[PDB]
Amino acid sequence: QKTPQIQVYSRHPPENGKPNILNCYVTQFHPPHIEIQMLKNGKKIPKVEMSDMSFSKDWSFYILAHTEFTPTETDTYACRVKHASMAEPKTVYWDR
Amino acid sequence: AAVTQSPRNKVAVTGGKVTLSCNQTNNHNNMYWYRQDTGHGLRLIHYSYGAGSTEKGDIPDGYKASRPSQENFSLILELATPSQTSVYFCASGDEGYTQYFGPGTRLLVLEDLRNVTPPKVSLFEPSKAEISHTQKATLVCLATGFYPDHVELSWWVNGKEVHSGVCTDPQPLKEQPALNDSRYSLSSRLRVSATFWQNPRNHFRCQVQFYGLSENDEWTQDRAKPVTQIVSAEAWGRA
Amino acid sequence: TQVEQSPQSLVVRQGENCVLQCNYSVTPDNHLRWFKQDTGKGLVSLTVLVDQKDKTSNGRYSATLDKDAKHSTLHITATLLDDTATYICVVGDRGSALGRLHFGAGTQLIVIPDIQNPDPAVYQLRDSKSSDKSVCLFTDFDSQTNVSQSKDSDVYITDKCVLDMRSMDFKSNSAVAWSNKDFACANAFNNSIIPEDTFFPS
Amino acid sequence: NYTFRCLQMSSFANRSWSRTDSVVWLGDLQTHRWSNDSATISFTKPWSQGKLSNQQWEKLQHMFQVYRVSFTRDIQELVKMMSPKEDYPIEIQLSAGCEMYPGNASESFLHVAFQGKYVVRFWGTSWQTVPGAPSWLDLPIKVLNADQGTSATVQMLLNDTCPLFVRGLLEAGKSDLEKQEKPVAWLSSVPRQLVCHVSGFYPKPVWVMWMRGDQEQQGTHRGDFLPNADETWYLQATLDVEAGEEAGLACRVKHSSLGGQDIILYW
Ligand SMILES: CCCCCCCCCCCCCC[C@@H](O)[C@@H](O)[C@H](/C=C/[C@H]1O[C@H](CO)[C@H](O)[C@H](O)[C@H]1O)NC(=O)CCCCCCCc1ccccc1
Ligand SMILES: *[C@@H]1O[C@H](CO)[C@@H](O[C@@H]2O[C@H](CO)[C@@H](O)[C@H](O)[C@H]2NC(C)=O)[C@H](O)[C@H]1NC(C)=O
Ligand SMILES: *[C@@H]1O[C@H](CO)[C@@H](O[C@@H]2O[C@H](CO)[C@@H](O)[C@H](O)[C@H]2NC(C)=O)[C@H](O)[C@H]1NC(C)=O
Ligand SMILES: *[C@@H]1O[C@H](CO)[C@@H](O)[C@H](O)[C@H]1NC(C)=O
Repeated sequence: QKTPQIQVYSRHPPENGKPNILNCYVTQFHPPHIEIQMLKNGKKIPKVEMSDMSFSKDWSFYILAHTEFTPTETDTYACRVKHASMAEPKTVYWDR
Repeated sequence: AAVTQSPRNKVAVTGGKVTLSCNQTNNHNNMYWYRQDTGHGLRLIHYSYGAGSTEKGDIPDGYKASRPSQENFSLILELATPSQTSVYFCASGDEGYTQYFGPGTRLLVLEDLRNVTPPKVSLFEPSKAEISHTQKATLVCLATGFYPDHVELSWWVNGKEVHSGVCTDPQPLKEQPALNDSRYSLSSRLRVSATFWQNPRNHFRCQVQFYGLSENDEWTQDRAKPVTQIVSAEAWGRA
Repeated sequence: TQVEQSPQSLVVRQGENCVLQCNYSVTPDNHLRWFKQDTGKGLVSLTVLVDQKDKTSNGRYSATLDKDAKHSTLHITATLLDDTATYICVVGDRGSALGRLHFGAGTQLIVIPDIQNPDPAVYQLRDSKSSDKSVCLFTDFDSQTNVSQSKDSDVYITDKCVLDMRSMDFKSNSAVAWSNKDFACANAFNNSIIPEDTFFPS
Repeated sequence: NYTFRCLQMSSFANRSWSRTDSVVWLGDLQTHRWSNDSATISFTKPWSQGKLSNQQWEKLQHMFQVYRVSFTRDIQELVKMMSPKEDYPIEIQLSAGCEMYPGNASESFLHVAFQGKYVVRFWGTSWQTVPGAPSWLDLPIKVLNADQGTSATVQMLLNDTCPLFVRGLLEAGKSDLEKQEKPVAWLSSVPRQLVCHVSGFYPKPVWVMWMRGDQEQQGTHRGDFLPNADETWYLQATLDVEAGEEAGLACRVKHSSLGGQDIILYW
């Protein structure tokens, strides 16, 4: 069992109050069954887009989850991932 | 690439326990059990990819299978039912597609074994009329009063079985069609040249193999136990 | 039942040809095989076709396969009496042991034997161990002759049966009649439309 | 020098439950998707059908459609054929394609992975195991190699069909493959490691370095190339620095989309 690496980041430069795209990008996991949520203030954003699963030359699975967001100094944005290779769900918060 | 089955023919009773066995000395990894029924092709019951493995086929219900070793594959009916009356084929094969089929086993499951009866065999000698008229001699055999209809009839001339100039009825007829469990009769013919029959050194014999009860079946009734046996009649050629 | 054979059964005269059909839907269809099965006996392979448009021949047997049409035919040239058998169509869905076989329920063939010099007669034959008991034997007749069961339930009559004296190239039909209960050979086969020239001796 | 990839992933949970999904890449741009739910393969570009006709393509798809179903039962059988030696859940991946060279030269591949590790390849005219593979796999390999139909078909796709199709795919999608996208850069720092965020650039060859005027900073630490939904590339470069030296240092970016005009942003 390979254990997942999460990387959150944005499409454009982050300017408070301006619409943008947030990127959750999970990699280096096995087996390919995974649950992925993107969170605004620890609450699950509804219509999150997921790319098709695929894998690298070393056989490791990777998947991109993304959503539209409007960053503010107040709000927090995160990515929770449940996977067989972890007893506890892993959460990674966006950092500018 | 040989495949053998035992027994070749078996009578059993509802609720009884039957074991059909298949032997292959081809060192084939793979073996398969099928059943043939009219208005149907062969259907797969169980198969096996090697020793100590069995796999459910298409119609596995009521059968259980066992692969003790590479050479032997077994089909086991634990609580036999009339519906399991059929002919059973076993086959084997390697990594290729070809499967090699055994010769078949007929199974009959009866409600009760109380009606099982071995035949009486009789050999009727040729007609001197026929001999003059045709220069040929037809011997006739006649097996009678047997139940069920699981018999094999053969002709033996001088200790060696013959086939040429022989023909046996395809099905055996019911003696009392009126009755529900009628006993059966079956007839056969062997035809030789008159000179051949006229030779007093020629020993003719009509053999009927009867399949009935095992040694392990119970028998309460008074008349002799109808075990699997051979019953025959014989005659010597005369000039 | 993804394997369908036709005709269900058919009857031919010795020396004629026949064609048998197999149509199937099995997917995929790696190869198709024809089996001959004698009554009571087991399964003898006759041929196996493998290509997209295939032709094989084995003696008087020949076959074609066309995978687009998913259809096969078996041709028997110059049928002999021994050809009397069921013919079974089998389609395998892989080219390895990973495949499953798909069985048609077969086509029943009966070849009718060519009787050269008919010579119908009814003979009487006596029990070897117990000479009182005996049987009446209608024999050596041609195929245009049918044999009916018995009028009386205490009299027994078997169906026509053909024997081949192989090494002499000689074939003959025959039926057997017996009773215990007022039964003689000239009165034995009344219920059957027997030729007017049937020999009755003594 | 482009590499074309078809990627398959099948999971067998237990003796009766399973699924199979696939995806296709030319270099770093996705050309096809085939979901388990979907009965047909899908194009993810307008030019995915390369120079193939409609009839040509529909033939090719049908072959695969059959393959998927066959492949499922086969794996399942091959388990029975091992057990108790083998056991669920089972994970299988295949990576296959052809890599293009100058002229007409190409080299195809078919690589299989069992339970996360590479074990079987197709090479020459038959399946073989690679070094490190568990021995029991010889029996399956033997069965797979028993099937001459399959072998034929696979040699054909790998030798002929793949290259021919890619040569055609390369023409019909040249606009998108040679498309130039300009990087957007911004800076920040975390408690001090300074970050040069670069995002939106295509193709992937890029040169990102920290500069003190002309002194090429060697403490620059380049990250991994991460993707953006619109199929552009994101990367970042971190520099470990002492407090105070923020003013002056600048990020320099070399990319083909710029054409001499290098991005240069000062703190
Ligand atoms: C325990 C786990 C074992 C691990 C080893 C697994 C390594 C290889 C696993 C997949 C390799 C392909 C298997 C092909 C096999 O299923 C064949 O059974 C199948 C069907 C064959 C029949 O019917 C055919 C129909 O035409 C034909 O008549 C054959 O003669 C017959 O045997 N083969 C096919 O359907 C051919 C398809 C070609 C395979 C291409 C797959 C490559 C690929 C696919 C998707 C993504 C990436 C690569
Ligand atoms: C992946 O694909 C196959 C077929 O698309 C699914 O299995 C089939 O399920 C349908 C509907 O449930 C049944 O009609 C068939 O019997 C199944 N096909 C076969 C060949 O058995 C399979 O369930 C899909 N995966 C998931 C997770 O649903
Ligand atoms: C497909 O390409 C392969 C890949 O090399 C060819 O493999 C050779 O096959 C020949 C003849 O069949 C053998 O003599 C060699 O052993 C093989 N070479 C290698 C390196 O494996 C293959 O023949 C090609 N086949 C077709 C049908 O195009
Ligand atoms: C197979 O796995 C699935 C999901 O992983 C489960 O829902 C199903 O019950 C399993 N089947 C059996 C027979 O255990």
